[PDB]
Amino acid sequence: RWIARTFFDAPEKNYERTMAILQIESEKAELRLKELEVRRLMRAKGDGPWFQYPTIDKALIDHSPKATPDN
Amino acid sequence: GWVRPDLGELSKVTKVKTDRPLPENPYHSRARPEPNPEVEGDLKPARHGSRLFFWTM
Repeated sequence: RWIARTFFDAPEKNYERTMAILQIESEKAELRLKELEVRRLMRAKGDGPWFQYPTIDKALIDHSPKATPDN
Repeated sequence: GWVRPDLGELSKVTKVKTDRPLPENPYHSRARPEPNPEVEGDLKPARHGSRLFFWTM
């Protein structure tokens, strides 16, 4: 009884530690699988803000009266 | 009559009134396909740090 009193831990302490720790890592695993599914559909269709390789910037396209009428 | 135009008075960009209307889309092209949904708003600290193999927070 003295050994359990001065050194060891209650099963309540360890049990709730296990339960909280499973909650944490279940969040981690669900976010990881959701991450890779979001990544594969976002590479497939391209609608998302990740895989957008830079196209032409149209600010340099400056329409104006040219020399030749038929451009 | 017919006064000769001074150098360089065949210049000097000119107004004129018309009768036909000014046109929309003179480049006979389609409409613009899609805008990109803009990501805005504030950002929270990340969910459990890295979510790599380990190195949690």
